[PDB]
Amino acid sequence: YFKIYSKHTPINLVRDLPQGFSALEPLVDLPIGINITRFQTLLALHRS
Amino acid sequence: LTGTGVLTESNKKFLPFQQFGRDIADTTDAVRDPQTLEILDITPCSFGGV
Ligand SMILES: *[C@@H]1O[C@H](CO)[C@@H](O)[C@H](O)[C@H]1NC(C)=O
Ligand SMILES: *[C@@H]1O[C@H](CO)[C@@H](O)[C@H](O)[C@H]1NC(C)=O
Repeated sequence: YFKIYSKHTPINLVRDLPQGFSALEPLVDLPIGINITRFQTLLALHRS
Repeated sequence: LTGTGVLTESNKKFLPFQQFGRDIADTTDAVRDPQTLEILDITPCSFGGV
């Protein structure tokens, strides 16, 4: 099972992580049943 | 979840993921209704010494 927990927080700090407490609610449980050992973030380009 | 008790209206606001509430004795104090999706508070029956 792939558990995804998430939290959205409105912050106003410029650079680093803010210092505080925020518990993450469970969002979605996925019945995947597969081996995972590596991950990669996906970004978006801006074209002009 | 089999049990015996009195079902009352529950003031407690359960989070959407949460479906059960466990007391200090790990016994369900409250259960989220599987048909009307509301919270019901279980209290034990009036046991006493005679
Ligand atoms: C999962 O993948 C890793 C990396 O290849 C491997 O070492 C491991 O044996 C795999 N486990 C299973 C149960 O396939
Ligand atoms: C059936 O279940 C849904 C939620 O699971 C609920 O909103 C609906 O009222 C139920 N229908 C009846 C007839 O109880």
